[PDB]
Amino acid sequence: VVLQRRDWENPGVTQLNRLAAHPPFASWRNSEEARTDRPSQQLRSLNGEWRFAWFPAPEAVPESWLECDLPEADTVVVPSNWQMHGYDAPIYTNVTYPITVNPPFVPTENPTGCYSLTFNVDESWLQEGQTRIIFDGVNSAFHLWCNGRWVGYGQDSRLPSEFDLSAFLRAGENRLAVMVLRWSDGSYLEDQDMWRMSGIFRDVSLLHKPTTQISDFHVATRFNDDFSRAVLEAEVQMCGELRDYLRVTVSLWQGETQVASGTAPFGGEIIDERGGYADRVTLRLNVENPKLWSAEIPNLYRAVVELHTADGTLIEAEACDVGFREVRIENGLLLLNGKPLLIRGVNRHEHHPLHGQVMDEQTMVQDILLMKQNNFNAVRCSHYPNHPLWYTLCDRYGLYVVDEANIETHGMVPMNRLTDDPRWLPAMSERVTRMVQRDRNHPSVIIWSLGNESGHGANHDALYRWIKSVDPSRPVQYEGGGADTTATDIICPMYARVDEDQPFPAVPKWSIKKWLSLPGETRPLILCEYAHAMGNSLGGFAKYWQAFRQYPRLQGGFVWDWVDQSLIKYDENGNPWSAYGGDFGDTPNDRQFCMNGLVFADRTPHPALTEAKHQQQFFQFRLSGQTIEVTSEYLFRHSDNELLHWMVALDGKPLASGEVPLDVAPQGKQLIELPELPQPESAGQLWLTVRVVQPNATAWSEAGHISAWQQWRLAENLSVTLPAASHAIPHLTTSEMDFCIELGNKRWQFNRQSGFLSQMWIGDKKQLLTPLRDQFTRAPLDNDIGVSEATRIDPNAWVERWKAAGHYQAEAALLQCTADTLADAVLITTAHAWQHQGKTLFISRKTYRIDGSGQMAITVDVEVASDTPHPARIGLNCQLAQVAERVNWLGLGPQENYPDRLTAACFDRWDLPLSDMYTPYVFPSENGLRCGTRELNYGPHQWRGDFQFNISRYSQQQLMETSHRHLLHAEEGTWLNIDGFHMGIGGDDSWSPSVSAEFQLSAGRYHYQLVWCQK
Amino acid sequence: DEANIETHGMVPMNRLTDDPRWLPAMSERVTRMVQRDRNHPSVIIWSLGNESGHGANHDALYRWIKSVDPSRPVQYEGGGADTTATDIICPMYARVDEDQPFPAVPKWSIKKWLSLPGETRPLILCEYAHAMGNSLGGFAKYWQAFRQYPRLQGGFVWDWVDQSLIKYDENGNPWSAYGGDFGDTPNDRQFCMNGLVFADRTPH
Amino acid sequence: VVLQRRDWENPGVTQLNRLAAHPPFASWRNSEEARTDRPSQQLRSLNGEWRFAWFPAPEAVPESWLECDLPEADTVVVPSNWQMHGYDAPIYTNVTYPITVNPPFVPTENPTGCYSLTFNVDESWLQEGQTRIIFDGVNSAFHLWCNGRWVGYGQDSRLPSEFDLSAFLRAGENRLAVMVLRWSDGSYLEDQDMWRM
Ligand SMILES: [Cl-]
Ligand SMILES: [K+]
Ligand SMILES: [K+]
Ligand SMILES: [K+]
Ligand SMILES: [K+]
Ligand SMILES: [K+]
Ligand SMILES: [K+]
Ligand SMILES: [Mg+2]
Ligand SMILES: [Mg+2]
Ligand SMILES: [Mg+2]
Ligand SMILES: [Mg+2]
Ligand SMILES: [Mg+2]
Ligand SMILES: [Mg+2]
Repeated sequence: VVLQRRDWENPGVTQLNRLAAHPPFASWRNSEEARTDRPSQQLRSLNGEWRFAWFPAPEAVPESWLECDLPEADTVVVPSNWQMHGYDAPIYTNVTYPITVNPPFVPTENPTGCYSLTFNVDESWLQEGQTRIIFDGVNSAFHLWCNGRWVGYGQDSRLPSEFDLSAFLRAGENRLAVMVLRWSDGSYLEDQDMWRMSGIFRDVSLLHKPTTQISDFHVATRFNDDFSRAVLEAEVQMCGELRDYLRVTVSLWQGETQVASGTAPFGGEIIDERGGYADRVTLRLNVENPKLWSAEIPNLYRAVVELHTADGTLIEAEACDVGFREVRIENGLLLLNGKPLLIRGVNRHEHHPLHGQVMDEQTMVQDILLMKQNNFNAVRCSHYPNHPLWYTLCDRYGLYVVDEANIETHGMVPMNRLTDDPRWLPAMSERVTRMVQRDRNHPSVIIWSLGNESGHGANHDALYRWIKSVDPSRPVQYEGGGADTTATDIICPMYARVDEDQPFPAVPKWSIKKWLSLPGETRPLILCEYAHAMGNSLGGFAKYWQAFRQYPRLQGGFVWDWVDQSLIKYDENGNPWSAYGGDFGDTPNDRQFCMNGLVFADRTPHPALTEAKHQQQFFQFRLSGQTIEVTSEYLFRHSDNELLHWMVALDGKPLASGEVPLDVAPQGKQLIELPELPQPESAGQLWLTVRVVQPNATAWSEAGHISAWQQWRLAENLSVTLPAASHAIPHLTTSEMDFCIELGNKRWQFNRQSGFLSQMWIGDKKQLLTPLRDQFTRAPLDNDIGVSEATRIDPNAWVERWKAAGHYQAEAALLQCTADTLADAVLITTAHAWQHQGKTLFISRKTYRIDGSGQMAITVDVEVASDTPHPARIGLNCQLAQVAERVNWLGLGPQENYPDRLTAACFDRWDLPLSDMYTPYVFPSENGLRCGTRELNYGPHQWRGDFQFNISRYSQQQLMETSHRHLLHAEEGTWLNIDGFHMGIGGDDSWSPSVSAEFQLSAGRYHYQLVWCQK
Repeated sequence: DEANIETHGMVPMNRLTDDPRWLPAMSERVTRMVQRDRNHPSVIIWSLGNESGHGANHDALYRWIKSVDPSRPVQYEGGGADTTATDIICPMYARVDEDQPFPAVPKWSIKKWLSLPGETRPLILCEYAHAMGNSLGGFAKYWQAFRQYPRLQGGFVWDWVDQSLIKYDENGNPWSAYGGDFGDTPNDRQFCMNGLVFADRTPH
Repeated sequence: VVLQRRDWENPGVTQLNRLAAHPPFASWRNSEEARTDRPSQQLRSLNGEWRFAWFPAPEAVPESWLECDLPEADTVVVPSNWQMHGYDAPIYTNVTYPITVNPPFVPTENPTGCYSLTFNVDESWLQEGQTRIIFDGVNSAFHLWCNGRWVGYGQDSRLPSEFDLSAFLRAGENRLAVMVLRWSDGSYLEDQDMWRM
């Protein structure tokens, strides 16, 4: 195929023959079909089966393919990414570009995808008007031929490219040929942290427009002071045959009712010495008491834009959903319809584990329902314009959207090398301008972003001002170059912590509370990414929410991120498993850093999602005596689909419950006085739990959906009653190697060489597979590892600290092991030191008291050397011989919870299948802990105390050593870890230590006590 | 120093300079000028071009210069001489006392312009005192105003030298030619001669 | 390729292979010569007598001209405007464009000036280093070849266009061929009230 210009190594050429960008069109020829948003016969889909062949470089593509199908081509579904069909490998790299950095050049081995399609065009399309093709997404650059003749070229993988095929087509059969380059100079602007894939991965369509046509239209809504009056202003532009008989009518609908309409001839106001736009008209519609759009109530109208002759011939109609809202920053606050937003946001990449970067309605709807069900109200398009249906769905279901240009140059050194270079201004400008031209009529878009992780360059300042000039209705933000540059209206840092400064040179991440008040600073602050949800994470999430609610100008943030970018691979038996970076032979790669989601790739929640739901609740509660005070954090809606359920229980035993309807105005308060409550005689803690339930189904939730909950301790009655004095006394038998204790059907054996309980018998069945021993380590979480790797150690990461200090290799030295026979008990006393290369890391001193009731009371007192890194946990471990079906505990749950991630968990009696006590993180680590537990039951065993625990078929060793969840194998029996104390998990980011001081185990001396009995 | 961007014959004048598809070509006319000339001390003000209306590409490039070179004001007269793309009110042929209240792009009396509600910028006419043929009537009225009003900081006469070209008659004797004299059509006749000096630098 | 791409009807292509703009350089290799602003031997003028032929459109330019002087060409002084040499007429229009307003297209009859020059360079420039050619003003757009091989393209009639000739240069005689178009999409941005040359 002929291509001497190498237009994919020239950032001056970002397209050839491509049509202007514009808002979504369908060229309806009937205005009622436009009003109803039904299908248009003038907008056809070319999605389906295409022909595809892969080549290693464009020089390998035979010229014959322009004219004739290649016999060796395959039939494949489009849209698709060709990596997902196995033609070459997807690459997971974060910052480092997947190609040598040598702009504007790309590798001579440049995988080329040759797609083609033979398709029908009806004669009627070619007798009049214009037939164009639209490719919504081609990654990363392509040439297009039609019936063998060259049509044009496009770059920018994330916006539509449209070409006029009117002169190329013939009636009946026609053949497209599209040569898609994996790498192009556009790849320098597409360095987002995601799989690197390629292909025609969004829809392909054919659109017929009349020769005289609507070529653009912009809808604005402006308001009076109290939002009770609006003016809708619609600017409409035409192309084609301009004549005095032409008119535009813009009509505005609420369902089937026309609320406003206006008609005018073309010819705009004079704007300069040469006149005005004879090819434009602005219609202004007064609207009284408009239903306003928000994420809380996504009220929409329909605007139909009719291009017609004055005497009544509709030429064509276009249309959009309109949401009446004003976005403005005033006095340092981002306001929506005059009220300060609190962004419960998440970053969402477009990712599917089977289809790659191809999006479908079902997946998009599943994501929106789950986001709203988990109290999200906002989404950031990290880091590129999305599939066009996403914005429709956010308009209609109600999410606030940050729409972001496809510009990311993270791997440059320094990061602004291209964005400060005027020679890259043309390519950057295309990415910003064509986004705003496409998406500017969607009410869900409330903020424009200039891209991501591209430093701060003068090209950003130029484009910031372009957007401010062309669209004054939306703020512009951009985080690069320190998050508070002259190119952003919103201070929008990524992974700035709540209280802790990180004073990096040039681009510090201040504490968010401190950033707001730096000398001269007045802007609102909304984190563009925070709470990095990689593996077992969201430690500290509640600290952000408390700050957002206290400080007006901290208006929230977008969690990083929604869904793990794991991909499905198949093992030898054909069984699927979740793969991450490096699993396709891609190298260099960034391993499991692609998985940072609140949800798994198949949209199953990680435990962190419930922590996000709870902290993002829209009702806040306080309890004073009898009175629950409920505060609404809705800005616009009354609580018109909300009941409060309350229950009081004594150590999990239900005592009383009731419901009360919630009737609270936006930002309002309601006092609910509880009935006179049970004052039970029995020992234990009374706990009050309240839940807000939506009785009625909505567009986004089922009837009975729980949107908020909270718990309080009520009265506590400490037990003072003495145990019934049993008359059995346990007996001790001694040998040099063991202390053996027997009581009735029960036996305990303590090894005198090791100083541990090595076996227990019930009836006469052995209960232990491995002895009960102290444990001070955990299988490291992604946040404990950060960026450290065997070939590039980061000595600052927690895991490396622990390793270097010898925590994982420390051996118990026995100091003391004694046995005493008491009045009614046998007492075993032990002391051990853990040492590593001459340094004593930990000392554990214990007593075990076995009484005539058969209970074993274990007291543990641990010293931890102040100069050793603080340990992951302070607990006991053993491998139980029993595998039992259920696990029943009185403590926080039901889901996994850790000390800095336990706000969403509630104290009650929980009972789950053993498998639900393991969280299948794709990269295995410590998991499944539940905290605050006072009683745990498993098979015949009960342990009581005040501890954290996990319980599963996998040892901490196996979790630590195994790279992927599908490679885990159930061990014999059940591994129980019972911790007096467990370190926080962290997650403010996943590349530097992030566990806050108050969740580190720094106390030096620790005490805990357990009773183990047979229930 | 003024970028090589003039789109005067478009209707309206900003048709290209408001069009994002023309931002790349316009951008190189501004950015490559600043990269060439930014070290000359004589350059004290950058201009974005001439008679190209006021479009969003102007505001983008105004901001680009303000970012890369804060040492020099940026001016541009298009779109009414006091737009968001200019640090200096810089009209052409605004009169001293007489308003010319054209729709959208009025040329106020320069004395009155300075004090319009909210206005604070200095005013320097980018063109005034059109010296076509027997002209410069009224020149003293400008200078008296410039001396009296601190913020009237002067202007640039239009213009230095007549754009006449030499032709030769039957005898080979030279004569000064203007528009239309080369068979060029349409042409604007003697409007190319607006100088304070004739083409050979003799003074008018 | 050059005729086929019609780069002078595309405001997306304002240059090909053009070097970055920068402040005036002379590559002085002695600091006292630079202090005193005296001539640099690494900066040579190519002003003076060139070969020139005029064509009514770029379609009319024969391919032989890339390789060989056209016998019908004249010897003319450069810099110059070819209207001042009498090859076609200068046009005086104020506001109305001198071409039909149909952006980004220009007339098919587009006067084309074919300039060429034979030159040689110092031996040491064939040995090492970067030799560029600088056109301080070409109105309105042009393609450049050296020794028959295409180098690049430029627009903007009023700033320098620079191209790297290092890989094009040969021992002995070398030849520049510069095809200058009167009209280009750059003309849409050059509607100043002045003679159009
Ligand atoms: Cl229809
Ligand atoms: K706040
Ligand atoms: K990542
Ligand atoms: K809790
Ligand atoms: K692991
Ligand atoms: K003055
Ligand atoms: K004139
Ligand atoms: Mg390119
Ligand atoms: Mg009607
Ligand atoms: Mg990045
Ligand atoms: Mg709580
Ligand atoms: Mg061009
Ligand atoms: Mg003019």
